[PDB]
Amino acid sequence: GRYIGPVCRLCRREGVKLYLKGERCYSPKCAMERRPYPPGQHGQKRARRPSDYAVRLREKQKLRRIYGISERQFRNLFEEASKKKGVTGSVFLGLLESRLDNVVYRLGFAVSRRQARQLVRHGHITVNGRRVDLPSYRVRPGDEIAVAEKSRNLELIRQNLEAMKGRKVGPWLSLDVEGMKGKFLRLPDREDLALPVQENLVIEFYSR
Amino acid sequence: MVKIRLARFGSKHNPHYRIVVTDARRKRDGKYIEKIGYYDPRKTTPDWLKVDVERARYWLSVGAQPTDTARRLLRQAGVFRQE
Amino acid sequence: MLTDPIADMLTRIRNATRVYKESTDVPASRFKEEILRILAREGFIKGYERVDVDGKPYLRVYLKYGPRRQGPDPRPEQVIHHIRRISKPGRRVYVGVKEIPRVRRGLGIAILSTSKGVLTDREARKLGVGGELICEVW
Amino acid sequence: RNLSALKRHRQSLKRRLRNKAKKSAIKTLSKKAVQLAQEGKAEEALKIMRKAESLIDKAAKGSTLHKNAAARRKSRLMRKVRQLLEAAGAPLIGGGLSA
Amino acid sequence: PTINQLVRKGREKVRKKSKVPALKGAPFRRGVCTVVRTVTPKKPNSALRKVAKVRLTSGYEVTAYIPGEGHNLQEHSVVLIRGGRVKDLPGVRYHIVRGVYDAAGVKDRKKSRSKYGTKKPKEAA
Amino acid sequence: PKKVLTGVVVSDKMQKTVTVLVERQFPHPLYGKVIKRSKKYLAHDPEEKYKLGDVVEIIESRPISKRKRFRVLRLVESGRMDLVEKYLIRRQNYQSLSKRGGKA
RNA sequence: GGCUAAUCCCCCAUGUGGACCCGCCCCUUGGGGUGUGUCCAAAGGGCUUUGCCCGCUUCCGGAUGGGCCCGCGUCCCAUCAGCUAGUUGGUGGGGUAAUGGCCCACCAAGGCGACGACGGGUAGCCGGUCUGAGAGGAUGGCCGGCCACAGGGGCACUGAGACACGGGCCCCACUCCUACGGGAGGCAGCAGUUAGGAAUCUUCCGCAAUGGGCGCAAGCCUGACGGAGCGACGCCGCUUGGAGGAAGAAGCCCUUCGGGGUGUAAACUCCUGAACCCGGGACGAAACCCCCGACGAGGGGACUGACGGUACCGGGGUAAUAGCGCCGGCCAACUCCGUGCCAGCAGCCGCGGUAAUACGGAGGGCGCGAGCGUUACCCGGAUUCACUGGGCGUAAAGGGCGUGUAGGCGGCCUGGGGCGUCCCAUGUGAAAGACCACGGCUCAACCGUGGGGGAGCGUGGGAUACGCUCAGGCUAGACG
Ligand SMILES: [Mg+2]
Ligand SMILES: [Mg+2]
Ligand SMILES: [Mg+2]
Ligand SMILES: [Mg+2]
Ligand SMILES: [Mg+2]
Ligand SMILES: [Mg+2]
Ligand SMILES: [Mg+2]
Ligand SMILES: [Mg+2]
Ligand SMILES: [Mg+2]
Ligand SMILES: [Mg+2]
Ligand SMILES: [Mg+2]
Ligand SMILES: [Mg+2]
Ligand SMILES: [Mg+2]
Ligand SMILES: [Mg+2]
Ligand SMILES: [Mg+2]
Ligand SMILES: [Mg+2]
Ligand SMILES: [Mg+2]
Ligand SMILES: [Mg+2]
Ligand SMILES: [Mg+2]
Ligand SMILES: [Mg+2]
Ligand SMILES: [Mg+2]
Ligand SMILES: [Mg+2]
Ligand SMILES: [Mg+2]
Ligand SMILES: [Mg+2]
Ligand SMILES: [Mg+2]
Ligand SMILES: [Mg+2]
Ligand SMILES: [Mg+2]
Ligand SMILES: [Mg+2]
Ligand SMILES: [Mg+2]
Ligand SMILES: [Mg+2]
Ligand SMILES: [Mg+2]
Ligand SMILES: [Mg+2]
Ligand SMILES: [Mg+2]
Ligand SMILES: [Mg+2]
Ligand SMILES: [Mg+2]
Ligand SMILES: [Mg+2]
Ligand SMILES: [Mg+2]
Ligand SMILES: [Mg+2]
Ligand SMILES: [Mg+2]
Ligand SMILES: [Mg+2]
Ligand SMILES: [Mg+2]
Ligand SMILES: [Mg+2]
Ligand SMILES: [Mg+2]
Ligand SMILES: [Mg+2]
Ligand SMILES: [Mg+2]
Ligand SMILES: [Zn+2]
Repeated sequence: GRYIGPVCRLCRREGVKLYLKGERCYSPKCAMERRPYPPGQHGQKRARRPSDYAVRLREKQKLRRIYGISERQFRNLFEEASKKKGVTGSVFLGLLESRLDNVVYRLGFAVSRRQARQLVRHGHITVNGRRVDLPSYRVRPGDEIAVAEKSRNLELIRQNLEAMKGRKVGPWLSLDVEGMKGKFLRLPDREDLALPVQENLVIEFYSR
Repeated sequence: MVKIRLARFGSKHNPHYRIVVTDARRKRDGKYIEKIGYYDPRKTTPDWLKVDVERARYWLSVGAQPTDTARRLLRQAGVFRQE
Repeated sequence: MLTDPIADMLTRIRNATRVYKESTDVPASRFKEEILRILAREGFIKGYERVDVDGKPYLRVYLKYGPRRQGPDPRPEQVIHHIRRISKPGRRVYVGVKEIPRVRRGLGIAILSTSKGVLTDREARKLGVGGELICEVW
Repeated sequence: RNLSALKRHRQSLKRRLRNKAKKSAIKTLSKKAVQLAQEGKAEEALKIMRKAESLIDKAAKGSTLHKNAAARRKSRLMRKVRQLLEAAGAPLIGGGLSA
Repeated sequence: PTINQLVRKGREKVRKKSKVPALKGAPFRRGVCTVVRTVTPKKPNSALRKVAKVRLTSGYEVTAYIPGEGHNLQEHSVVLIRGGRVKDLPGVRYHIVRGVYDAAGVKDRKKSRSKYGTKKPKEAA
Repeated sequence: PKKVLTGVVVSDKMQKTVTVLVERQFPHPLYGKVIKRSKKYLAHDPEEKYKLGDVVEIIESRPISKRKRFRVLRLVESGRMDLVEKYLIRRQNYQSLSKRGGKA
């Protein structure tokens, strides 16, 4: 199963600030705010010039840990993106961004991607009516992604979609805070996303 | 004796047959002579039975001999309706 | 004797241009003259002309180069950077219109010999024909 | 044990003894006819030839010879007899042969 | 070669030679210890490597290394061979597998135990 | 289509049969260079109508004998041992490169 | 030894027709027609019984399946170079459904080979599969097609078809029965046992569905099949939680004793709620059959599920498995202690003889995760057998030199052919798999439908620059 384990440490190792949590990774806490250096005993000693490998390695690690997906799945997706027409880099990002868990996270139904995963898993999320509980489900353009009628009363879902009143949403999405509905308009492009990722490096990492 | 019958092509618990013309002696899933239709027993989709009666009418005209089920489907497809 | 006259001519040209000759003779042959016409048209040579030497027919091939350069070795850039025989005796090479290679992404050319006559990969691709892949120039 | 389609072997033996006999008659008479044509004996040779033809066509009636086999027999028989008779310098005295 | 020669004689395909005749192109092979010696390294090394003569089911009597800090192999031990040279001891081309048959797994091993076949310590207890 | 072949009669040493040496060219599957290659067919000659040196056409036929599956269809050009010559010499070299040796 | 039925077998007749000999015609290997001669048919059963069903006979045609023949393709060794006497061809005959030395008698003296005969080794072949940028290399397991086999060897019988896995005969080996005379067996069918091995499952359920054999039908048979069982063996999907939570607990580790790390990690609060309980409960199954109608078309009716009470749906509901490899360079991940060329590590270089990021442990860390790592084998990196794509003065590699056979290669101009080569159209290239799209299972794996491409080969038509070939001419090569 997916990672599990201290998260605001991957942030530290990856250097960049990954938002593997909600509210907190905004508070003046998310370690990168306190000790923005890798975990462990030698976290503070000088860093040696990374090898081309290290570079490509880390970049992938980063992009991947953001969507908290395994290496297996992450890899398969990549190979698919690689096989389709059109710039692999963008395409790959598009597919990762089409995961149900991600879209639920994108619509604000969940505070973090992890939380989004659990929402989907416990059938609190619905896709065009029928409920889906596969965090890996691929949302296509046109799909309406709502909260479970039954679940619409869950304190958490209330609290969340409440804070959503006001907040905007990705130009490839549309949220109806009203009926707790959301709609997948189109595949986000690389320009739409603002990930601290150098997709060129990830593509290269798999070249080797 | 050449026949018009059903060949298993679905998958475990997901049967899908190909209405087919083949010599009676072939395996049921072996080399047939010609496919002339298909059939989804569970109607998982609107189009769960196509038949191409033109061809059926031909094989029948040459001694093809339908299975009792193959015929049921061929019939349903209007293969025998003379009107 | 000359085992392969076409290869011969391509080499005379290759050798002459490496020392920057202006002209250069190659024993006359219709086929040779055919190839040469493409070389000219394609702007690889200034042109050529039938000439007589020792009473025998040759082909003055007027070579051409780029302009003088800077720093050390101000030697001109070549117009004919590369010129190599492909189809050769004891090892012939034929391609179908759909197997005609694209030399240096089109910056270069190839010279087939089809039953529609000697053509460049493009001329050939156009008339939709293949043939003996004579040489590659670029 | 005992697979009752032991009946099959039972039957086979009887069928064998049945064909076995018909084919002997055929051979015998054929020779007989041939031998006579050889002798030059016109009438009798031909006469016998007819029985031969008959038994042959009859063997092909059931599954002891059938079609071609029988056809092959008849041709080779009428073949030899004709030739042997002509060679013997004998005039075909009625019966058989579309002379 | 000229193209004509290539047509007459052609190229010769490279043949691969095994470095582990454990016959049946097998992954492992069992046998019985015959001698359970001690062997000294070569060139620049010094130590008393633990080796063992093994009579294989494959009909081969070969020498195998016994990895680990200590073992329990006697004259008729019986064990599984897995192949793996031992740079320092020419002639030694297979390792004995600890944790299989009469070859006890290393005692006290706490790290790379998958190898050395020592079960996980019951700290979880 | 019953296969039709063209070769040279390199042998009329038999009764109603002639050996026709059919030749064929083609690119080498890997080296590409065109390579010649040949074969001898024993064509049927009922009328002993063909002589050593003829360039005949062979036609695929119903078996005539073991080894005979072609019939001489028609003569293409009479006499020309220049071809037969080759064949025979190639043969002559054989009895040589065995225990001792051949010629030049 | 005796009796007896039939759709069992035989005789006569009828000859639509068909077979054979001979003749003639058209066709062209034995195709089709035609004349005389001869020759050859059949069986009955059921009834809603003067009609309808099931079946029978001869013949032509179709459809399906198949035999045989041919071109091209199909591994290693030339430390295998000569092989052959039914051997090569012929004439007549035998045999077969049929060609054929397939077999036989006579005749001729041929046939094959370095384009590798003969011999040895290895091996079922293919669609495909794995790898690779490709060319290529490796492979033929699941599934589909073909071949071959059924303890080993040989043989035929019966049949439309067999030289017949669960038919027959003989010989051989082994096993079992025997009163010793003589008998009985063959799991390379399903499951299972045992032996060998590093290693490969249930003596399961059902005939409901699909398919098959027999039957007018009802129906019977079906270890084929549809299912279930066992094994992380593979692939796909999923869980071991989610949010908050200290400039930061304890324990453990490091320290320049100031402090640093494990770590928001935990504790802890709130939230959801796999498991598990309760309720409902399936698609797969509509035909055969019956009735109306003509036993047709069509319309109506009835019977039937192993999987399964499973999937799925609804209610309730517990914070609820984590491991394995690695951290000297290649290569992502470093410190303390122990040890002292020891014990050990090791894919390669190499590391260990008192300051070891390389040995063992610990703390920390990197990688992947119900997996992780090892061993084995294939392709890759390897342009390291080089066609794409290599080389040989000194690195491995020019033959000691020549003469010359086969073979490979071939100057300039014209013409014919159009074999190579190029072009167009057409046939073939099954299905599966591969590529794309849409679709079914909550996704995916898996599967349905559709689309696209496809080397090679067959046929028809066309082009002629180059290679070829034939014919003619030339003098620059060559020779005199
Ligand atoms: Mg792409
Ligand atoms: Mg080339
Ligand atoms: Mg019976
Ligand atoms: Mg040392
Ligand atoms: Mg280790
Ligand atoms: Mg009696
Ligand atoms: Mg009867
Ligand atoms: Mg009549
Ligand atoms: Mg009669
Ligand atoms: Mg023979
Ligand atoms: Mg040859
Ligand atoms: Mg074998
Ligand atoms: Mg490569
Ligand atoms: Mg190639
Ligand atoms: Mg039969
Ligand atoms: Mg039969
Ligand atoms: Mg039978
Ligand atoms: Mg029969
Ligand atoms: Mg039978
Ligand atoms: Mg039969
Ligand atoms: Mg029968
Ligand atoms: Mg039968
Ligand atoms: Mg028979
Ligand atoms: Mg019969
Ligand atoms: Mg049988
Ligand atoms: Mg059996
Ligand atoms: Mg059944
Ligand atoms: Mg049935
Ligand atoms: Mg938490
Ligand atoms: Mg490193
Ligand atoms: Mg010690
Ligand atoms: Mg130390
Ligand atoms: Mg190490
Ligand atoms: Mg260590
Ligand atoms: Mg998984
Ligand atoms: Mg290679
Ligand atoms: Mg090369
Ligand atoms: Mg080299
Ligand atoms: Mg040297
Ligand atoms: Mg020399
Ligand atoms: Mg020569
Ligand atoms: Mg020439
Ligand atoms: Mg041509
Ligand atoms: Mg084609
Ligand atoms: Mg879908
Ligand atoms: Zn964070």
